[PDB]
Amino acid sequence: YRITSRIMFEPRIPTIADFVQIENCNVTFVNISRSELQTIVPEYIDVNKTLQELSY
Amino acid sequence: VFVSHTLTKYTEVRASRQLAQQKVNECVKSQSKRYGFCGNGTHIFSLVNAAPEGLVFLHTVLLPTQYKDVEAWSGLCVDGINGYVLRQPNLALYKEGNYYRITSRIMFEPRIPTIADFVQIENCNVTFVNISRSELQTIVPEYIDVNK
Amino acid sequence: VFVSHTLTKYTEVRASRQLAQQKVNECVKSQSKRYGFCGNGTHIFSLVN
Amino acid sequence: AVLTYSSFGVCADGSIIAVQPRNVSYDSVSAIVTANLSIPFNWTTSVQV
Amino acid sequence: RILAASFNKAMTNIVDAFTGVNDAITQTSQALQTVATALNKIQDVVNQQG
Amino acid sequence: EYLQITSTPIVVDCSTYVCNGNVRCVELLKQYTSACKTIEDALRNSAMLESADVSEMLTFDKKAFTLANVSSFGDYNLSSVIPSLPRSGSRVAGRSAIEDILFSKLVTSGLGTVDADYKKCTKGLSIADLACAQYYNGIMVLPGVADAERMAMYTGSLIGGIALGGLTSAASIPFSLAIQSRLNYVALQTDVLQENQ
Ligand SMILES: *[C@@H]1O[C@H](CO)[C@@H](O[C@@H]2O[C@H](CO)[C@@H](O[C@@H]3O[C@H](CO[C@H]4O[C@H](CO)[C@@H](O)[C@H](O)[C@@H]4O)[C@@H](O)[C@H](O[C@H]4O[C@H](CO)[C@@H](O)[C@H](O)[C@@H]4O)[C@@H]3O)[C@H](O)[C@H]2NC(C)=O)[C@H](O)[C@H]1NC(C)=O
Ligand SMILES: *[C@@H]1O[C@H](CO)[C@@H](O[C@@H]2O[C@H](CO)[C@@H](O[C@@H]3O[C@H](CO[C@H]4O[C@H](CO)[C@@H](O)[C@H](O)[C@@H]4O)[C@@H](O)[C@H](O[C@H]4O[C@H](CO)[C@@H](O)[C@H](O)[C@@H]4O)[C@@H]3O)[C@H](O)[C@H]2NC(C)=O)[C@H](O)[C@H]1NC(C)=O
Ligand SMILES: *[C@@H]1O[C@H](CO)[C@@H](O[C@@H]2O[C@H](CO)[C@@H](O[C@@H]3O[C@H](CO[C@H]4O[C@H](CO)[C@@H](O)[C@H](O)[C@@H]4O)[C@@H](O)[C@H](O[C@H]4O[C@H](CO)[C@@H](O)[C@H](O)[C@@H]4O)[C@@H]3O)[C@H](O)[C@H]2NC(C)=O)[C@H](O)[C@H]1NC(C)=O
Ligand SMILES: *[C@@H]1O[C@H](CO)[C@@H](O[C@@H]2O[C@H](CO)[C@@H](O[C@@H]3O[C@H](CO[C@H]4O[C@H](CO)[C@@H](O)[C@H](O)[C@@H]4O)[C@@H](O)[C@H](O)[C@@H]3O)[C@H](O)[C@H]2NC(C)=O)[C@H](O)[C@H]1NC(C)=O
Ligand SMILES: *[C@@H]1O[C@H](CO)[C@@H](O[C@@H]2O[C@H](CO)[C@@H](O[C@@H]3O[C@H](CO[C@H]4O[C@H](CO)[C@@H](O)[C@H](O)[C@@H]4O)[C@@H](O)[C@H](O)[C@@H]3O)[C@H](O)[C@H]2NC(C)=O)[C@H](O)[C@H]1NC(C)=O
Ligand SMILES: *[C@@H]1O[C@H](CO)[C@@H](O[C@@H]2O[C@H](CO)[C@@H](O)[C@H](O)[C@H]2NC(C)=O)[C@H](O)[C@H]1NC(C)=O
Ligand SMILES: *[C@@H]1O[C@H](CO)[C@@H](O[C@@H]2O[C@H](CO)[C@@H](O)[C@H](O)[C@H]2NC(C)=O)[C@H](O)[C@H]1NC(C)=O
Ligand SMILES: *[C@@H]1O[C@H](CO)[C@@H](O[C@@H]2O[C@H](CO)[C@@H](O)[C@H](O)[C@H]2NC(C)=O)[C@H](O)[C@H]1NC(C)=O
Ligand SMILES: *[C@@H]1O[C@H](CO)[C@@H](O[C@@H]2O[C@H](CO)[C@@H](O)[C@H](O)[C@H]2NC(C)=O)[C@H](O)[C@H]1NC(C)=O
Repeated sequence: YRITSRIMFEPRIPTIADFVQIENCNVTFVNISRSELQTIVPEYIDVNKTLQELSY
Repeated sequence: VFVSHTLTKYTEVRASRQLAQQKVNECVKSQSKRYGFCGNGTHIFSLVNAAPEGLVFLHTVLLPTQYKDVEAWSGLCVDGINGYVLRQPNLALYKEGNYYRITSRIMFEPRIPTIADFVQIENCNVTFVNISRSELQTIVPEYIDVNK
Repeated sequence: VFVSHTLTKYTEVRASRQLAQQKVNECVKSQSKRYGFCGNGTHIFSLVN
Repeated sequence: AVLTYSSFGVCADGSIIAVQPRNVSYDSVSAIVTANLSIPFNWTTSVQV
Repeated sequence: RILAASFNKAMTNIVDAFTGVNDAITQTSQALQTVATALNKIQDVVNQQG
Repeated sequence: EYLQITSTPIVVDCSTYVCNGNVRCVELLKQYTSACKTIEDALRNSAMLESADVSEMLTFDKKAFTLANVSSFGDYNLSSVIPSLPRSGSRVAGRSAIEDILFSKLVTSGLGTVDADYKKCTKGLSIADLACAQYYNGIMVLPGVADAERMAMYTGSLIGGIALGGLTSAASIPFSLAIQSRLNYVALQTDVLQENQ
């Protein structure tokens, strides 16, 4: 996945700071689970679940 | 002859009257960024008072008096493969002492670099700052490598 | 009759002069995003002679 | 120049001189470069009529 | 603090320039030159009415 | 785009044009108390306001004027718009390679609106010129407000402003970086090689 400006084609790697969280979803949004969110945002790491496994 | 004088003056005053309404809407009620419309310099607020056959405006603007030099850098390059640029083009990354700070280019407003201040790009320019993820915390004090 | 012609010309030239001042401040000194003010399309810079 | 017309003006003693343009410092578009930059630091308030 | 102290100084000179007690010195600042330009424009409007 | 900013100002002496200098006629003209007052005031005041607001618009910047040079624009060939060198000294600017075209390729229609020379009219040796004949009727054309020298200083400063980049010590940036800065104002640029330049 990539992010671009609508005025000029400016490819950009999606960062977590490029998104704003809202209260509800839409049927047209990308339907994805948190473990796979790294495929959209390469720099994303689920520090919540990863620490659970590393506690063992 | 008298009608010609009055119609000529009405055309002149109507043009000036339309400009006055624009300045009341854009300089008095609102704050403008259109350069030179509400005086030269950076517009803050305006005041208006009555005057013979018209209005008088008092534009309040800011003018710079002193400048500060900063050793600015175009961007970052982490591990030689991850390039970053500032999220807003009106911001500038600079080095002071040993650490780094972000400031606006219009007003000197120092800011501590946060990871959200950057935008990731596919390549690295040769003028970018070389650093590794291990030392990236020297630039962004809140960065913690959760992999490492 | 001559004064009527000249005063009308000064009114026309004043309006065109004030538009020129706006284009010097917004198209030459600055970069504009007001569509169509500094030509059609995306403005970059302007020159004056 | 207490009074002015075209390229010439007059003084309070009546001496005729040429009117030079008002000296100002133009603004600039801060460049995105790895260079040594000057940024406005201290400010003053001006009122214009 | 500096912005307020600068604004009050400008407004005082504006009022003094409007009164015209020091007309021959107001040209020392182009900010005050706008007052001179405004006064000239008001005089023309007043005189040309009749 | 072309926009007019000034008009050649014309002032007329009401007494000379109507009475031809005849002493008896001048006394009859006094019965028309407000006739000459209206004509002279309208022409004189309009010309002074015109010259006042034109002179307000003409700013200058010595710092930016120095950068009006071909070496400041790189691949962008601005040779047709920068001012010409002062061929005969005693001045700081000159017309560009486009201003003289628009000022000469256009018709030299000097059919009356010429700010001709007045000092030769009263003491000249030859019969009066068409312009001096108008001066004898009280119609005198004042010199153009937009002086040729102030124009080149004004336009030269504005052209050089595009090369300023806010660098310390007034250093000039490569012009390829001035275009990149103005492109970033449109949309944040992510290209590194800048081949589009
Ligand atoms: C991401 O994930 C979500 C969650 O799974 C998906 O959202 C649902 O999408 C399904 C279809 O895939 C929708 O289900 C359809 O709803 C209809 C019933 O009415 C709905 O709406 C009313 C309110 O208006 C609700 O009260 C009611 O409970 C329902 O939700 C039916 O018409 C449809 O039946 C069709 O499918 C069934 C199989 O389920 C077939 O047997 C039928 O023949 C028929 O074709 C269907 O069930 C559901 O409404 C969506 N939910 C919401 C909350 O919007 C997203 O679609 C998915 N997105 C992507 C991009 O993959
Ligand atoms: C941030 O970090 C990056 C990555 O480390 C730096 O980028 C490299 O910087 C080095 C110099 O610091 C550059 O290397 C120089 O490149 C020149 C050309 O190399 C190309 O062409 C040759 C052809 O033979 C190829 O072999 C090569 O692969 C390249 O295609 C050379 O001219 C230079 O030679 C050096 O040594 C000789 C002999 O001593 C001297 O005469 C030269 O002057 C010179 O010192 C040299 O190898 C390199 O090109 C940069 N890019 C890359 C992709 O490697 C940044 O500079 C650094 N920036 C900051 C601000 O810290
Ligand atoms: C918007 O409009 C504002 C004003 O409303 C303009 O601001 C002025 O810009 C001018 C031009 O740069 C500034 O003038 C500079 O001031 C400096 C300090 O003045 C000293 O000298 C004067 C005269 O001797 C004394 O009265 C005063 O006390 C100071 O001692 C000078 O450093 C500048 O250069 C002068 O000196 C050098 C050295 O000799 C010469 O080479 C220069 O030619 C020149 O003589 C210069 O005079 C002025 O200070 C600004 N402020 C004000 C409040 O007027 C903006 O330029 C304009 N901005 C835009 C973006 O349009
Ligand atoms: C992205 O990286 C680019 C390089 O890949 C950067 O461009 C370089 O920017 C520097 C600093 O401004 C320029 O260095 C100056 O150049 C001139 C000489 O330039 C002329 O000659 C060179 C070849 O010698 C030629 O490439 C240029 O086009 C010019 O014709 C000197 O006067 C200065 O001393 C100084 O060294 C580089 O020239 C320039 N490189 C190139 C290839 O243009 C670019 O700035 C980076 N972008 C960002 C946004 O950071
Ligand atoms: C930027 O644009 C400039 C304006 O177009 C370019 O200048 C032109 O460059 C060409 C190619 O060098 C010149 O054409 C050649 O001129 C000579 C004769 O030149 C002399 O006579 C002409 C009479 O027309 C006169 O205009 C010149 O000033 C010279 O005195 C011939 O040998 C060739 O046949 C050929 O036509 C243009 O004459 C020249 N124009 C000007 C006004 O200088 C400039 O080269 C461009 N810059 C860059 C960096 O590309
Ligand atoms: C953390 O670590 C590794 C490298 O140490 C990164 O690389 C691999 O990434 C894929 C996902 O594309 C994982 O499935 C691999 O298991 C990773 N390799 C290893 C050795 O862990 C990885 O992207 C980084 N992030 C995560 C969440 O593992
Ligand atoms: C910004 O400029 C103002 C105005 O000069 C400075 O305030 C003056 O500072 C001097 C030196 O400390 C004092 O003597 C004056 O009394 C102050 N007031 C005025 C009205 O001049 C202020 O210090 C400057 N600020 C910075 C951060 O440099
Ligand atoms: C505007 O500034 C320029 C210099 O940047 C002045 O030009 C010359 O400056 C010197 C030093 O003051 C004078 O002695 C010369 O006579 C000036 N020459 C010319 C041709 O003007 C310019 O005069 C300044 N004008 C004003 C109104 O301040
Ligand atoms: C552009 O800049 C160059 C370099 O300063 C100017 O060329 C100089 O011109 C002066 C006369 O004005 C000569 O005495 C120098 O010898 C020239 N420099 C060189 C390196 O030969 C050039 O005149 C400037 N352009 C304009 C239009 O003024």
